[PDB]
Order: sequence, then C-alpha cells, then structure tokens
Amino acid sequence: MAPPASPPASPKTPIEKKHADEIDKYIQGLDYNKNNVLVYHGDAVTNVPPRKGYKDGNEYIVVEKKKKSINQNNADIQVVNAISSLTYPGALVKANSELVENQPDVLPVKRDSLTLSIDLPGMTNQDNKIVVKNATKSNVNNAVNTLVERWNEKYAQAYPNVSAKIDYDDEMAYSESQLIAKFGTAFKAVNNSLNVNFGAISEGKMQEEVISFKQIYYNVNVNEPTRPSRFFGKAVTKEQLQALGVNAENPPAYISSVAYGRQVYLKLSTNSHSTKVKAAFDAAVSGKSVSGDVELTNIIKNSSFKAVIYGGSAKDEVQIIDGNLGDLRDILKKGATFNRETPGVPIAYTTNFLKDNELAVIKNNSEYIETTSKAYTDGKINIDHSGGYVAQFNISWDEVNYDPEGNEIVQHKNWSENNKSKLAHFTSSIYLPGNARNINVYAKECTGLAWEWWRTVIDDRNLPLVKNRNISIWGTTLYPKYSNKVDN
Ligand code: NA
Ligand code: NA
Ligand code: NA
Ligand code: NA
Ligand code: NA
Ligand code: NA
Ligand code: NA
Ligand code: NA
Ligand code: NA
Ligand code: NA
Ligand code: NA
Ligand code: NA
Ligand code: NA
Ligand code: NA
Ligand code: NA
Repeated sequence: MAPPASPPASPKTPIEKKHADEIDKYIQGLDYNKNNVLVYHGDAVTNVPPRKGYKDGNEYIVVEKKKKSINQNNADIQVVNAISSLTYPGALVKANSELVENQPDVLPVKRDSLTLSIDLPGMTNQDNKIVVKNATKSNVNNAVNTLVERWNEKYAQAYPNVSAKIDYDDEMAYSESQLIAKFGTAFKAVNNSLNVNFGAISEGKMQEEVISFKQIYYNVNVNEPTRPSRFFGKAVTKEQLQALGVNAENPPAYISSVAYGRQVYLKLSTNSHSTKVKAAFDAAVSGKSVSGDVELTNIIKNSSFKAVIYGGSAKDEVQIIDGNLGDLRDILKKGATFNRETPGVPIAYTTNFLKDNELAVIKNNSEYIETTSKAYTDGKINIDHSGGYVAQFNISWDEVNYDPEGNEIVQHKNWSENNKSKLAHFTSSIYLPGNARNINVYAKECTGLAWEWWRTVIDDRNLPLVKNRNISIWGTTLYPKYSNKVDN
C-alpha cells in the first residue's frame, strides 16, 4: 500500500490553533542529520589471533581467524516478541538509542485522528481504510481487527490461498555483536532460547548458522500528516513536548507501518569442519535437499536445528523445537498461507520522522573475528614384500606445523626402515599424522647382475595422504611386480 489520506481536521479554538502552529515550528526547527540519528556501533576488533595447528585424536586441526566487518543500514525495525503489544501503527516514539535497542520510548501525549490502511488483497480503496478518532493503543488495535474482519467477510472467499510475503535472513554466526548488526538488538531476546555457542565456534569445534524466517500476512500503514502537529491532541503544547524530552537529540517519530504475521528463528549447528556447511544448510532449508551428493548429505545427517516460533498459533503462544536437520521443511512448511485462526503478530515495523515524514533508517556497523577450521585425517602406508629377492625401500614425507605467529614450519621425515635390506615375507605399517603431505614411495630390488645390481621397482612422488595406502611388491629378480592401491 501507499499511505492513506489524512482524516479531516478536528475543530480548534483560536488558542488551540496557535498551539498547533507553535508545535509545527518547533518540530520543523529541529536540526539533526536523519542519516546519523539511529546507529548501532558494534565491537571493535583490536587484533586477530595467529593461525594455529594441533593434533586431536586421529586428526590434525588447523584453525584460521580473519577480521571481518558487517556494515548495514536497516529500515525495518525488529520486534521483541514479549513486548510486541507495544508496537502498533501510528504510535509516537522518540528516535534515539532505545529505538535501536528495540524498546523505544513512547511519547505519552494525547492523540488526534489518523487513517489506517491494510494491504490485504482484493479490497477497494474505500474498504481498506478506517478513521481512528483517538489514536490510543486500544483504539488502533481494535481498528486493525476491524479491517481484518472486513476482509474475512468480503474477500476471503475470493482469495483462498494468498501466499504470505517472505522476509528471509541468514548468517553464519561468529559473535553477538555481528548478529545484532544483522538481526537487530531483538536477537538478544531470541538468543536466550537459541543459545548460540560463540565459544565453540571460536575454537573451531563447531559451525552454526542463524536464520530469520518471516511470513508476513499483511501490513497496516498510517496516513502521512502534512503538519507535524496533526498527530497531537488539541491540548498538547510545545512546552509539554519539550518537558518530555522531545528535541534535536531525541527527534519525534511515528510508526508508519507494521508487518503482521509469523516468524521463525533458526539455529543450525554441526560439529563438521567442512567448508560446504553453508551450502548443506541452504539445501536442507530450500527443499533442494539433494541426497545425490554424499558430502552435503553427510553434513545434514550430522547437523541439528533449534527453532523459536512466534505468531504461529491462535494466541500469543511461543513454540520451541529441537531436532535433526533432515526433519526440517515441516516447520517451514506451515504458515505459508494466512487464515482466520492464525491472524499473526507484529514482527516488523517502519518509522518516519515527524519533521518531514522521512524514513528513519538504523545504521549498523560491527567488526568480528571469523573463525574457519580444517580437519586432516591420519593415514597409514602398508608395506608388503613377498618377492623372491632382496628389497630396499625409501619412503619420505613432509609434516607441516605452525610457529607461534602462525607461519608454516615444514619438517622433512624419513621412514626408519629406509635403505635397509628386507627379505620376504616382510610387512610393516607407517603411521602418518594428519599434517603430512607429499608422500614419496621408492623401492628397489637386488637382481645380482653386474650391469644392473639394483633395479627400481617403484618411484612414486608427491602422493596425497590417504587413509590406507597399500604398497605391495612381489615377483622375481627378473620380473618384479608391484601395486600402489588406495583405501582397499
Ligand atoms: Na556476517
Ligand atoms: Na498492540
Ligand atoms: Na502533553
Ligand atoms: Na489520546
Ligand atoms: Na498512542
Ligand atoms: Na540474510
Ligand atoms: Na559480540
Ligand atoms: Na530479527
Ligand atoms: Na541493529
Ligand atoms: Na545474546
Ligand atoms: Na522468546
Ligand atoms: Na542456510
Ligand atoms: Na527528519
Ligand atoms: Na566456523
Ligand atoms: Na597449511
């Protein structure tokens, strides 16, 4: 919808007109930068811990950290569900830090009239509007219910399945301040249920994603008054507004539009160190969940979810659900279509400055440390010598570690049995740590011939680290055979 037309002006005595004019000039005289009134200044990252590598079990873990910035301007103000009833169209508030904190100070002044309008489908330009004489919380909310009932009784049958408007937001979690810049200060209230494990993520132990899923059934907006004084009761004066703290530092604003519906907050989590977790998470949410590829399928199998649901029930019931990632798409399924039983709750709203009816935007900036990890599984080299000859092996590799300042240290390693004559039947296993790379496997056999005493059987270089590399040699002095096979 576009904003509806203003109601007719209320009758005023000469001094009431004078007071209204004084209010107009006072508000119009308020000097401030609208682009800098509402701000959230997040964390400042002073330093980034160096890259480190360590061994844990059958794996080697590499943990990297990078400084990131989230800089974002939001026009949609988030709603803390517990105090959602305080959010209603036409409400007068101060535009300050408390609005950024998602608990704005409401101006306790008497009100004049306003026109509310709803964007439900099918309604005429006369049906979607209603005049509220005294714009209190009770009167506005009753007016909202009146509009909703009017739609249910004239147009509902003509529109059975009108899909909700989807407002979707997702982020890999790293810090509270980061997510506050993305999901508003209201995230803190939600996080009292979700409990994002920032500590474990910072240690590279787990990866978590936070999702905000809004299903908006309808929006109710308010007329934009041509005069700042139009929203105030005829008994309100400039002096009263000043005493209440309405000034250049705390500019007056009004809630121009409120989104009603159902909201689902999600906390996806896994212990996987894979770099495909995001893509895996994306698939488990969209229904694109393709079990054709087993890397994404494996992450999903070992991933869980926690869901906080608002406005998904008849009243103001709050649902909390835990489970496995594969069991989603059931929660996200419900609520896609608005119906009479589930009317929806306030979940978002926009604000306009009273001075020029300009849109109030929250300016967010936050720095955070992004922690990414990498897991390298240990491996074995299995040697089997069953040839009718004397054999000598030469097996080497590099092990990569990190100094205290994050720089790589490459140590060359040699098998203890290198250059030693071995008779069949010889078997041995070389245990390679996760940080081992560039595996070299060499083997020669003594032929006993004067022109060719030693004969090379194997000379494979720069081999990748696998779980089980089986090196076998057999045959005779004239006909040596070998195999270099993986994982079998
Ligand atoms: Na981010
Ligand atoms: Na309300
Ligand atoms: Na007053
Ligand atoms: Na009033
Ligand atoms: Na009010
Ligand atoms: Na997003
Ligand atoms: Na933080
Ligand atoms: Na949010
Ligand atoms: Na914010
Ligand atoms: Na929090
Ligand atoms: Na809650
Ligand atoms: Na996702
Ligand atoms: Na302004
Ligand atoms: Na991570
Ligand atoms: Na490395």
